[PDB]
Amino acid sequence: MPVFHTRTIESILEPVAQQISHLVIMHEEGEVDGKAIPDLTAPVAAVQAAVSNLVRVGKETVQTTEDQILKRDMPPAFIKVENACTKLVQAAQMLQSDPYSVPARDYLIDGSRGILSGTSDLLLTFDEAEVRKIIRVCKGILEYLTVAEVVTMEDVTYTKNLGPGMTKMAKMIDERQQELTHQEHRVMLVNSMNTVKELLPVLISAMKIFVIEEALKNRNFTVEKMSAEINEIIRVLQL
Amino acid sequence: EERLESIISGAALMADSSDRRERIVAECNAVRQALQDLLSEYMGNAGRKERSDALNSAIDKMTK
Repeated sequence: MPVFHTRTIESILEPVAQQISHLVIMHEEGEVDGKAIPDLTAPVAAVQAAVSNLVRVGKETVQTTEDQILKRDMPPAFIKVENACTKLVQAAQMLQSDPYSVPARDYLIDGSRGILSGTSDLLLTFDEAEVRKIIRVCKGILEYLTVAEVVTMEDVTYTKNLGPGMTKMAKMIDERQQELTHQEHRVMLVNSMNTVKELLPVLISAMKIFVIEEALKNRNFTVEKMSAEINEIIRVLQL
Repeated sequence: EERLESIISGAALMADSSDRRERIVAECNAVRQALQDLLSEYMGNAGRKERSDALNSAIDKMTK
């Protein structure tokens, strides 16, 4: 299957990753042998600024965020990114003192991979945060359903106060599946969600039909199935 | 009774009305860019497949 579970992550990291593949096969082929390498100090400066901005932005998010998992997981990525950046600098220097440096070939590759690796981690960590947001809403609706085995028409205002929530979720999943790169995963999200919204009316109706013992379980069942789907969503959201 | 539904509806169950994600992604693109240049410049414009690269880009323009 694909390597980057997101269409955005992949659009950014796939090229770099491949580009690094070109190089390895080249050095291995000797395509760059006895060749003088143009001054890379400027380009490496570029990357150094770029990485600096990213880290600055990351540092802000880690500060102003409410996600505790996020707070503990982003910082390492910054370190990785920054150290990688140091290998690139040295490499720039070793090729300035010796345009034909062969050893310098290693901190360039190691540096590049470091940046790519570090970035993906930052990106993966943030996505996980994004997922917890979707999971937050979901877990809500699940609780909100638990509050169904305690409802006269006096106490369907309940169905009215649910409408918006059910929409936020439907939006999150819809917009989420448009991003996943694992097609299977997408179908599961889409099917599950479809089932949840199809089963909504049936739930409201099962509750009116509450006006004996049979009407009760036809209700309890409906919340079971809706819960199963919503739980299925949460699971698939984490794969 | 009706506050229960709100006591949990407070767990982010409303409209959103109305940058960090785009910002992050932006900067990650910045890094991708600088890094990609740095490597296109080290290799130099030599050896690699650049024509099959152009065509592929033109081809999926008759599509994308």
